[PDB]
Amino acid sequence: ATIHVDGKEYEVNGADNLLEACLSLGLDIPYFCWHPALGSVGACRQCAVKQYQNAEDTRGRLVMSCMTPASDGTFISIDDEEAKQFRESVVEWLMTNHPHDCPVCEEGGNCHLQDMTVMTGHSFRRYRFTKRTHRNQDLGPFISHEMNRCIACYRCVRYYKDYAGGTDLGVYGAHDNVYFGRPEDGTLESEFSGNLVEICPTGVFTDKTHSERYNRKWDMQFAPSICQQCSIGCNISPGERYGELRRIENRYNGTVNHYFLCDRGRFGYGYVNLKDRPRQPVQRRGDDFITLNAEQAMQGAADILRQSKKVIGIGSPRASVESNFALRELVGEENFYTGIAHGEQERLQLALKVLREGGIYTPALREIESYDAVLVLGEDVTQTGARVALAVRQAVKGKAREMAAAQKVADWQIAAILNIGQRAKHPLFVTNVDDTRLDDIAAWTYRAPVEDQARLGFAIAHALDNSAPAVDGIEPELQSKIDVIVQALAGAKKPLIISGTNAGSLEVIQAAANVAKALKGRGADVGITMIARSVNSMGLGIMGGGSLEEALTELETGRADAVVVLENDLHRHASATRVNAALAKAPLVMVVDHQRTAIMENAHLVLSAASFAESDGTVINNEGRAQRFFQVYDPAYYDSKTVMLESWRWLHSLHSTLLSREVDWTQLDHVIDAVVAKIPELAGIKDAAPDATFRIRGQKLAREPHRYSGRTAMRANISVHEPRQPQDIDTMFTFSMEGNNQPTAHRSQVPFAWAPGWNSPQAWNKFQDEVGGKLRFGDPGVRLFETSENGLDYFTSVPARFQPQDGKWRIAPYYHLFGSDELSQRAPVFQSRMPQPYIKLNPADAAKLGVNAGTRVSFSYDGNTVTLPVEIAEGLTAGQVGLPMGMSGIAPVLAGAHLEDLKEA
Amino acid sequence: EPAWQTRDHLDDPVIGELRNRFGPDAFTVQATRTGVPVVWIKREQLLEVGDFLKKLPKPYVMLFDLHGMDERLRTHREGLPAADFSVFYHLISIDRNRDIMLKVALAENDLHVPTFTKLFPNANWYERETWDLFGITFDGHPNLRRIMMPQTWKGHPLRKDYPARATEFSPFELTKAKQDLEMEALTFKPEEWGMKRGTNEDFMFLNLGPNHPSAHGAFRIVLQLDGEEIVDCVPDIGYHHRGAEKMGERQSWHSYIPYTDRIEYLGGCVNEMPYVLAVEKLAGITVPDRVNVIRVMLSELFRINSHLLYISTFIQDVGAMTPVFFAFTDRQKIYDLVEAITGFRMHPAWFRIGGVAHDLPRGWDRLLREFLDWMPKRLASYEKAALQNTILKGRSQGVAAYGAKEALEWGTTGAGLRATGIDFDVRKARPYSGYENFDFEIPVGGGVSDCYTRVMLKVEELRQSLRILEQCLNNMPEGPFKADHPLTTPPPKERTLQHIETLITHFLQVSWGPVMPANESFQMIEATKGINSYYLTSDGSTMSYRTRIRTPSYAHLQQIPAAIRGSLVSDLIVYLGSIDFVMSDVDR
Amino acid sequence: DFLTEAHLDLPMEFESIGKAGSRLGTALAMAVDHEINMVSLVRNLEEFFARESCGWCTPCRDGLPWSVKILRALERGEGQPGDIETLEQLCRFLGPGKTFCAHAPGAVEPLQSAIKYFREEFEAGIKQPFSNTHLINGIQPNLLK
Ligand code: SF4
Ligand code: SF4
Ligand code: SF4
Ligand code: SF4
Ligand code: FES
Ligand SMILES: [Ca+2]
Repeated sequence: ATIHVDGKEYEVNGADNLLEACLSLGLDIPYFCWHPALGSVGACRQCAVKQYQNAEDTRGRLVMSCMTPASDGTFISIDDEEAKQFRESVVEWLMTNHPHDCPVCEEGGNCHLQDMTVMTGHSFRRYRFTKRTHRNQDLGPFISHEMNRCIACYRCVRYYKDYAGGTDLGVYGAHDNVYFGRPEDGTLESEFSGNLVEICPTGVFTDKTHSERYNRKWDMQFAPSICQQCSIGCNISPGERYGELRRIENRYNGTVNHYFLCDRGRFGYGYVNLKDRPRQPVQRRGDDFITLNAEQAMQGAADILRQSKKVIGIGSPRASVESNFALRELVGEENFYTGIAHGEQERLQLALKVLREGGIYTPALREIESYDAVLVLGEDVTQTGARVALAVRQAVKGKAREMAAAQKVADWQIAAILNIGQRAKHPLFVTNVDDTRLDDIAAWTYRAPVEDQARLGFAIAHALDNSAPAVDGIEPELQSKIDVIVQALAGAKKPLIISGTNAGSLEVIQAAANVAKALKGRGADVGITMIARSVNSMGLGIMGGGSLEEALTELETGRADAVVVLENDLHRHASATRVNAALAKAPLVMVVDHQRTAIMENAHLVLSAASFAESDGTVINNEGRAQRFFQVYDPAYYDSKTVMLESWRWLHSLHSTLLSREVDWTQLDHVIDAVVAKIPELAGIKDAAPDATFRIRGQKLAREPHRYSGRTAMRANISVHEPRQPQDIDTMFTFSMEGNNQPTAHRSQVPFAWAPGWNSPQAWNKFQDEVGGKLRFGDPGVRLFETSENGLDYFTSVPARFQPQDGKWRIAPYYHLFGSDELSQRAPVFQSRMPQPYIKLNPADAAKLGVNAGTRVSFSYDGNTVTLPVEIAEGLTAGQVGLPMGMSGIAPVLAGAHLEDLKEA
Repeated sequence: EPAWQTRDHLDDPVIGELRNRFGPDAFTVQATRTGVPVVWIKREQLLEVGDFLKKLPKPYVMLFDLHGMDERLRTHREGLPAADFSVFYHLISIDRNRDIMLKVALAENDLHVPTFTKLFPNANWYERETWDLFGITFDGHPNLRRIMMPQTWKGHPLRKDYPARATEFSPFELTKAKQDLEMEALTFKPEEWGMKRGTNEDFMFLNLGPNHPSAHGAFRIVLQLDGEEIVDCVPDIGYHHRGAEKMGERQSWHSYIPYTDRIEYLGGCVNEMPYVLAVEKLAGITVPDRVNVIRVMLSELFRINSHLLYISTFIQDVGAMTPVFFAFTDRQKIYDLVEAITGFRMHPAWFRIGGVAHDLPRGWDRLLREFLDWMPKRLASYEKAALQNTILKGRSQGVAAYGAKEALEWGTTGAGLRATGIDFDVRKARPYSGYENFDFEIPVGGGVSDCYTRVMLKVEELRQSLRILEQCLNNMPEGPFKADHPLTTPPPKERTLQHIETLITHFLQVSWGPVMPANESFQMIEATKGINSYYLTSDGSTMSYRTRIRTPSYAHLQQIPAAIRGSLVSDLIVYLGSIDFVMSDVDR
Repeated sequence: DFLTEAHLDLPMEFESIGKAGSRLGTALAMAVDHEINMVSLVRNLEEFFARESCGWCTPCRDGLPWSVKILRALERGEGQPGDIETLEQLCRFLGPGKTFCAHAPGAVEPLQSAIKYFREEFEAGIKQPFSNTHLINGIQPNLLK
């Protein structure tokens, strides 16, 4: 299309509206109610431009640029006097009731309303009357509510209800008393309620965890990191002040997690700021815990390891690729053990084999929203991979999108699209042991044990393709539901099958692979998504190694007299008694970790490793994309006694001190080169980010904004002399404002978004090639593998149906977004949000055992009797007891295990 | 049309003459807010264009400025030739009362321009400073050494990839630099400094510095001497370099004003005025009349302060140490008024974008009236005590004299240029800050610029500044002390304290900075010691993309060797006392 | 829009009333006598229109209460200079196409017609001088002229 803005000709996309087209050209139009991910509604009336009928026209007409298509031969003006006057008047009308609150408001310096008040040029107040006032509500531990600052732009309700599918936030009231919030005081129930603090252009919804230790945006030190709380790998901007991690903001990635995070990633960072974290290397001598610096710790550990006869290393999916590879190099390839159990490793390797050898294209997180039918097998996506559940909701609304596009309704006219596609939606079929949070939009839900869900998947694959193995013993009603699912999936242009390792069953993954292969054999555009558990579970699966049971066997048998545990608590993947006995039998335990774990009481040496905020590295997310995360701040800048290094740096220095009796720490690119040279499967991690010599016209990339303050006073209480600026030899970023953060800089890693006049998260519009699209020079992250030329064979291992045996109870896994991830429960703001530790019982089984709801029952697992209160679960099948995975005392390895002597105490 | 409007200046006759001589495709005319025609010339035609401008019927006789710009990070370069670096040449034609800014675009690898010294001798130090700070090589330069940084300095500081902030201190670097300070007298080679035939063996080398017993600053001059006669001399400057331009690239438009104070630290508000005027040109702000008269008042007060200190130091350098005490009491009276108005003595930091920080305090006219009654008797007393003395006249008359041609070719401005008989003051030729509404005279000399002629011209300038202060006291408009613009930084304080839109504007202006749209602006004013100028390039951000401060003391120090050649060391001392320079102005 | 006695000899068609500066509407005319103050009548109209706003879009929702407060100030003689100009700017900027629906153009039609035909009643309410700011001790105000 051809448009003419202020007499200047531009080529745009005709399917776009004028606001996003002009913002993609770099032109500045103020806007409040429009969002790139939410569409246009024409509410705030801020984006007014003046449209002319043709080339010669002097009158014009004030039109709404978000509601006006950028058709061919359009003529508009932004800097027209009437348009500028009306935009200033709209800002003035919004500012009539706005409270005098900017000094004590957490959106100050980050406020879109502040930016657009300044940008319209409105600074003189002629309104002399009163301002309307609203009482506030308690929205939970994460979101702070202040309704006085609202401009009634309707972004919160649109996102939370239409986009995120939430049901507890709405708009109430009338003419100028419109209230945006919950119908009563209570926690916001949605798993994506944290994105309200970026969706809201004002300070109505604010990050309360950030508000506890608040600092302004210009005072932050930012880095581009990867969220470490599940396997999705959402791009984040951690921001730091005064030596503590202060906030997690959403960093735009047009391929993964474009504008939105989930609440676990946005509020689960608080384990970084814990005061019990190790800050120095500590050696246990008898009962004393003496403190070493880095060199003496390296020398002593190297000496003791040199006297040992066999040193084994236990990695973890918490640690990055470089840390796991450095441990593997230190202990040897045959002595390296992955930190997960045998069953977890088997499921992880099967999911990896399906992903990179099944011949079916695994989509990115943004690409999930374009699939025409979704089948989720076994995985509770909202509690394990929540952003995938959000993308599934968008893919479900794709049917209404298609129905409106068939009537020549523009794709940004979201209200007309929702009116046309009233309740018609793409088919979603979810299977779980109980109800899921996707059930409000799912076409069907199957509450059944994991064997029965696997049998349902195998039956779907057999009904789609007769060469697939069949399932005998299907009820006629279940067969009717099976053929409903099959007719929905076969008629879909782009079917998507989502499974994962969290179901605790190999057969569920096999059934999902069979369904994907059967859909591929019919010529469909099938995609498959596998949800892993931890941040680098795919990386540890690709690198591979022995299971934790083999490492414990080597420690118990005495064949290994030294164990190096890297970033692992060892209790989520094995029984605590066995781990404690094996570690007590080992004459040397050496734990390299950044969180105070329970296995350090018997550890002979403890290395204070760095968390993701204080380390650089690479992680592989669930889709097989390698992504680099960068250090946010130097932990030794404020406390000079703090010796906290990267895990790969620690282990490479230990290997050097063991071999040549000398200390060499590393550079990060050296470890990256070692990984891509010795492991050809991980050879794609080199292109995840450029090396430390990458420059933008000769200068590095700035971590903090150019108006970063307090440089000569923030450390003045320790010493009046300003210290050396910290040197970052590992990466291309500098720990200072002396760098480049231009929107037009030829780079992909953006630590934070800021443009002059755009201080809010709307500066990402300046950082993109087109608004709502990708980054200008591509998104960071490179897929490790392409899709295979040939697929796998059908999995013939069809399990039998679940038989409830007497005296035993099958443990059904229950996952929580707040509580199941290991590092997130350590965050003290999560204890107000994590549910009470329950045990889920079927009503028939609870009546058989004579237990009501809330009474305490005691069960013994691995000879350890623990007691939990009973919650009645209607959807849980009998013979199963439901346990909350990843909580205190309940390892996630317990999924699918049998429970004995479950009896009321 | 407002004075800050973007003009291409295609109606300038210099553009038509250049089009007729070199052709319509030989150059690119740039539309700026500098007020002068900006013409992008090809590098191979630079000397031809300079010669053509030098041989005009009303020629461009003075190279006002010459420096460089790092254009690699400049996003908004619409209508500009592709340039990694650029070199700009600001030339002034006094006969036309016009000026032109030629610009030469250089690629990153081919960073060399032909030297401009065969047309203008001030291009020696200007090109030395351009090479020192940008790494741009000038072919044909007689000696292209570093002038601001020491010779053993790595990198070029005004480049965009150079870190602005201070590096960590090492006593090892200081100790070795003490070693070169020790062997500098022994291992001195005149070929390094451009001198020839050093040590004939009838010449000796004299070093005055580094610390002089005077208030003009610390610097060195190496002299080639035959007995007591100076044959060759070059000044060693850069001992007062503070990185003010590099600081201008890392401070916001509002937070840079205290740094503009300390350029010429005897000037204060006189130094603040061209910066805030150029920022207001970028912002499109027309200040009200009361702002103009307030700024004129403070500039004239600080001009009288600087002139009094200069006359006192010249008298003390002659040998009479008495009148400096009384004139510092007069400076204390001026400082009393300045403390009352701005809250500070020497660096007020009181001018703002769009106005001034506060309104005038209640009772300013009383202090001004007492000062204006106090001044003339003290001025006549100083005149009769020292400036009519025959010993001072014998020490000052005929010492380091130059004519109009030497002042024009060396960029000398202020008292010396007017002492050469050329009537050129910026307050009359190119008026600013409402100086057309004041009745005052411009003193000029007979045609030869001695020490005595310059000192008497400064005394007459003090008298005219007293006249301007009387007009400021008698006629002051009642109205706003800040503009009615949204870009007035900061907004008026009471509206900030009780209105929320004003609070928003104040919040975003004092924290992130005011957003100046992408343009180039230039303000040239008459400072206390000559002609000062601020050249500001904005890329659309809240900080300056390029701050270029032209100061006259640079040109005066470069004219020092051309005027004292063939004189004595005492003549050099009297000349140094009669220039009215500060080393912060030279080195900035 | 309000019409005077000169428009009483006009046929009740859409085109005729539209060409006179008003609308035929529902064609149920309402007569205003000399006892009714025009400022109070327009205040009643604008109070209805402001309280029956749906709240979707900014000009009606946040500008009809401004006109309501201005007319309330004019009713008791507490109007200040700039009030009638603010009302006229509100009438111009709440026209068709500037708001999400046609409720606010119908809201501002009687206000602009009464300002056009009965301006001497609106000017009678402006008695007090304009004062949006109070004095703050220690800060000299910026006395704009
Ligand atoms: S929401 Fe924005 S305008 Fe309102 S008080 Fe907060 S920072 Fe100020
Ligand atoms: S609460 Fe925030 S997002 Fe919701 S309408 Fe108000 S300003 Fe918009
Ligand atoms: S979906 Fe996973 S990776 Fe993304 S923000 Fe949530 S916990 Fe982090
Ligand atoms: S003009 Fe219509 S859409 Fe806008 S707030 Fe008023 S009644 Fe609602
Ligand atoms: S952005 Fe278009 S009306 Fe709100
Ligand atoms: Ca590092």
